[PDB]
Amino acid sequence: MSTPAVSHRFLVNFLFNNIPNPFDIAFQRISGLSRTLEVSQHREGGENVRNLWLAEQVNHGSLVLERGVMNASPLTLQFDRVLRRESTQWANVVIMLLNELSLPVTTWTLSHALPVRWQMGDLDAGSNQVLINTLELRYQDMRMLGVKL
Amino acid sequence: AITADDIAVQYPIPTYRFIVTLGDEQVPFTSASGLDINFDTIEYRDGTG
Repeated sequence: MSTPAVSHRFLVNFLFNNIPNPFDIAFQRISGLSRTLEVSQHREGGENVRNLWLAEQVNHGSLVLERGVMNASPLTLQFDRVLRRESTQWANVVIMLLNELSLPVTTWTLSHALPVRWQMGDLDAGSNQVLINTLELRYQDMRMLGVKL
Repeated sequence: AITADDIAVQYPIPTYRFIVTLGDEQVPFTSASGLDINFDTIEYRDGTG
């Protein structure tokens, strides 16, 4: 059987409408994409032994990203504009894992992602650590691709 | 032929002859150890390698 996919190589591509060039930014800690369907349980009168689950509404999670405090990229300059309320532009994000050669084995492809939260790491006098800042986006739809679905 | 003024420049130094000045005075000790310079280490990895 083919070997499963490990989780320490990944590219992320962003495409805003403010910014003319699509840019690719390296992260440390992409959190993880959930997708819940939100059923509800109904209880019938004469039926006491089975359950009844009724499908309603697909809920998508959130894209939480982590990287170090490095030079100003086109994405930390873009969260600065949205969190100062100077723009409300959102982007189409493409996230993909890479195998041993270079090849994309799975792709996640988020749509209309909106920057909603910046979170700075701690400043501590005895710490021995890189200052990590936490970024967080809310998207509208999600569409996973690739050969390793 | 090595002429021991060259030993004072080229050869290494042994450990048994040392003096310890402690503040404003010298105190004769037998051993002395632990004068290290040690650093911690900070790392960072991202998904591109």
